[PDB]
Amino acid sequence: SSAHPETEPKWWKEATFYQIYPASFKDSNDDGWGDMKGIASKLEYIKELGADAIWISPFYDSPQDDMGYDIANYEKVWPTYGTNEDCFALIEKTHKLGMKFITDLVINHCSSEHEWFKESRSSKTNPKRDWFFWRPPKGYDAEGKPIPPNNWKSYFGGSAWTFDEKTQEFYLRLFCSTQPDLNWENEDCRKAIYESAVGYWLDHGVDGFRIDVGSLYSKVVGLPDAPVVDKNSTWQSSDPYTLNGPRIHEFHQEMNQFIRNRVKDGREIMTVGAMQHASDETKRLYTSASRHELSELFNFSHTDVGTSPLFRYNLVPFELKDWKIALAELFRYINGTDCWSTIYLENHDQPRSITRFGDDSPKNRVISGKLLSVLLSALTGTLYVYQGQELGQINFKNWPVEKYEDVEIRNNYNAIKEEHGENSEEMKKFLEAIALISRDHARTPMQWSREEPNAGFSGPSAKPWFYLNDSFREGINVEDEIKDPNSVLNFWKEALKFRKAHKDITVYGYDFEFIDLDNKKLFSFTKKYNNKTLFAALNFSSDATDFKIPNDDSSFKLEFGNYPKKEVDASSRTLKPWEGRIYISE
Ligand SMILES: OC[C@H]1O[C@H](OC[C@H]2O[C@H](O)[C@H](O)[C@@H](O)[C@@H]2O)[C@H](O)[C@@H](O)[C@@H]1O
Ligand SMILES: [Ca+2]
Repeated sequence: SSAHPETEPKWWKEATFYQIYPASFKDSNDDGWGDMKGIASKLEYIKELGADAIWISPFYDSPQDDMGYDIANYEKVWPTYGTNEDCFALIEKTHKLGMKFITDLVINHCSSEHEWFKESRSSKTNPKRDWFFWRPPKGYDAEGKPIPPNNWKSYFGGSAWTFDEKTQEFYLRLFCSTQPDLNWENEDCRKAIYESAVGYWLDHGVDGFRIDVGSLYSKVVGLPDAPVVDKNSTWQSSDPYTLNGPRIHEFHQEMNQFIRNRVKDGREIMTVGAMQHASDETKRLYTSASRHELSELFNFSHTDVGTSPLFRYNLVPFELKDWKIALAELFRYINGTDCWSTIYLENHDQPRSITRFGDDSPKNRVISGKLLSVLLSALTGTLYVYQGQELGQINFKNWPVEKYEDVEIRNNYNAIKEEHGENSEEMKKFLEAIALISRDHARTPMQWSREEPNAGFSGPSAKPWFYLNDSFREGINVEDEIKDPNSVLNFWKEALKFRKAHKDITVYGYDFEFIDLDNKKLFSFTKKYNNKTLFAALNFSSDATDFKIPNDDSSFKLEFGNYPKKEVDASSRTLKPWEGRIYISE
């Protein structure tokens, strides 16, 4: 491990994070929206699961056009969630339970309701005009409508620009129309961003930040038209000119130094960047400890599988090997470096992992949920568990499109309708994809009980902000799973116990090697830590599947798996349907 600087222990390397989506976690006052007192009331549940830290998605004052990722005030909690004091009490309670607290840092853009933007948009001459990207129309079209400055597509569909009638110019918004991008080329803007979004929260005791689209802050000068890579779309990906831009490392170094200089008590702050995609070299420039940029990053290749590189909401075939390789992209690059990785399958933007990568049928949802837990338990990096994942939550089924809340659904739907028609092949493909891929599969209220109609998320008379998944009725809920020794929840508790007990090779293991990479069913690998070898054999299939241990001997002991403990033959070399096993040799 001397040749593996990545094995140097840090609290944030070996912490298991639990991600909370505040709108959907726990409602304490029957208004149908989750809130801070609701979260506080369930911290003991999170601690008992085996979490070491929490990350709460944005709870700052926000119109909710993008459910909190459109921030009107970095220094004020959204009143529906609580007061600033409620948040501080929540951070303290988290801390007194022995857990760390990270907050979501959303500074690529703010709400158009933010005072900075209200000032910026007021005139062409005010001191905050250049805190955003304002450009005149390219010209006007034959119908008299202004033409946007370039052809860039919003992440949620349609143009990435919004016309302002008052000043007769467009402003850039890569996200929804009320999320204007902040201009990081303006130094006064950067400094104000740091004071408000970063310094305020450091002053109030956060242990770190999850950094939202951290790879988008640097725009290529001129904001040029993007190449036409999609010939069936008016608007084109801005990625070449917005993703990992020329100043992105300069910006992250400056922000890292701001944090180091603002912390008052010498505590160690973790930053995890939601960086989307980056070559391994770029990842190393971000996460190498000696670069003083990020602690670690999320890379989305593993959650991209089965979706068109041209459009998230067009499904394409994938095979197990594609997902194996994509998962390995999170962590192989850190081998023999001072970098660090993340490990996760779910978050507030993703559908449920059982539905995507296991088998969500009544027959197999439990065992395949446990398989995914076995897999995640064994991988190197900071592990993240998303609310409901520990219950084996699955996608909702058979929802009409109008039932979806997500702005990403609404905007993409309207873009397709405008470009192709509601009754088009393009629309049919979109509707097929949302049933599998929508962010809303992550966003239905947390299922605490089998109580009708709100599953313990709120009182029985409350109207939840968003519809409940019917799965609560089928026993996917905290109350039912605690009592069931065979539940996915109880399994996750054991998986986190196993991971911690063997953390040297589970969290800090290196020299990862695939075994039988091409196998369409078997996901198998080895890792090392000094004299120890970990071997995983994981059967992502309803078929039984053979495996081999490289250099097989009697030294490989079965240490963890998802089939009943007393019924597994460790010496056998065939996995039952959806069976996973971790062996360790020392
Ligand atoms: O703050 C806007 C937006 O940023 C983050 O996600 C960016 C993008 O990431 C992936 O590509 C997903 O598939 C997209 O749906 C996301 O828009 C936040 O995580 C996201 O919640 C937010 O809306
Ligand atoms: Ca509430």
